[PDB]
Amino acid sequence: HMLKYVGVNLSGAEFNSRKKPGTLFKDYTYPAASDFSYFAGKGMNTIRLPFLWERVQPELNGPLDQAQLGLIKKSLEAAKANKQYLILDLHNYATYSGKRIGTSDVPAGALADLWRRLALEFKDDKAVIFGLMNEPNGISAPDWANAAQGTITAIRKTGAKNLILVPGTAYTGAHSWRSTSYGVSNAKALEILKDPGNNLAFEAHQYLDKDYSGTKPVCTSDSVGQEKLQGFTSWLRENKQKGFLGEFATANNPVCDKALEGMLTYMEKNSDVWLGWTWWAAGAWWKPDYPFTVQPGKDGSDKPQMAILSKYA
Ligand SMILES: OC[C@H]1O[C@@H](O[C@H]2[C@H](O)[C@@H](O)[C@H](O[C@H]3[C@H](O)[C@@H](O)[C@@H](O)O[C@@H]3CO)O[C@@H]2CO)[C@H](O)[C@@H](O)[C@@H]1O
Ligand SMILES: OC[C@H]1O[C@@H](O[C@H]2[C@H](O)[C@@H](O)[C@H](O)O[C@@H]2CO)[C@H](O)[C@@H](O)[C@@H]1O
Repeated sequence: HMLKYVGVNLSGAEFNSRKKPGTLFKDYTYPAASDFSYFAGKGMNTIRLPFLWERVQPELNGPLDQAQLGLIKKSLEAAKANKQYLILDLHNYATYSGKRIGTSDVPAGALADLWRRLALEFKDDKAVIFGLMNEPNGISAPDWANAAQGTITAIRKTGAKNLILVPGTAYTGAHSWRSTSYGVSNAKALEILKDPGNNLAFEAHQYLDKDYSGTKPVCTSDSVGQEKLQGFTSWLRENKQKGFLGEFATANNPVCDKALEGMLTYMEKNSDVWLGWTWWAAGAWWKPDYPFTVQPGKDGSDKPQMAILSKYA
């Protein structure tokens, strides 16, 4: 891989998110150790690991749940043994128990407390990357930037030097990074951020269906992926920052495969600012018809998109 980090999301611990705490093996699962080794064998050195804020910290501002922390640490052992980095993805959409950050129910400081606690646990783990928040939305770009700043500050106060992946609002879409239609863009709002540890990257997501939601197995053209990364890529370069494509996916059809090749090629060509990417998704709990799975079959076989991903890994 010409990029520093390439890999996949191992989805499952964030499943059935209505259920709190939920029960391990019933409502959610952590990955199998063999998942880590399978992806390592395909050249992937990075695993993004979604998990829920509510499951790791069952009361705001309170202690971490030790069983949940143990599950995360067990995944970290597997990643380390397979020479992989582990992105801790707080997979929460800027919400806690369905209430948005910035409401009276969930002050921005609560997110900083969560990350203070995780940083204290993982500050001495070089393999660990802090994915502050999956797809904030329903919060303005400046208000999210303030919440992100508080979180970065909290992490650095612990002495942690780990890479922090910082999203924007608007589901952190690459395509909409610079949009001012509805007010302040992510581009403008996030220029304010300061990381005293100088080890930050901006996390964007990009899907290729009509509304960039990844809800349909369509890529609207054979070039749309690279097209939608251009504005964000330029913003990174303009601001001397780095980026990370925390989620992206394409379905198994010719137009999508061309788009996939194009976007992977584009990131390699622009490796001065792209640190890497993690495909959405693998994990053992996707249904047979899920269009974006790269979890190997029970028969051991590779999924179709993996033949392309592996060429860039
Ligand atoms: O990106 C994955 C994420 O998608 C969420 O859907 C979002 C899309 O990300 C977002 O692009 C779309 O934005 C639209 C905007 O709200 C409209 O007002 C108008 O400007 O068009 C935009 C699309 O070009 O909004 C949808 C939500 O409606 C999924 O909800 C989420 O599950 C998923 O992870
Ligand atoms: O419907 C199956 C399964 O979906 C889980 O949510 C998925 C969702 O289907 C997918 O579109 C999105 O990209 O990822 C999420 C997982 O983060 C859901 O959590 C389960 O309750 C449900 O059984």
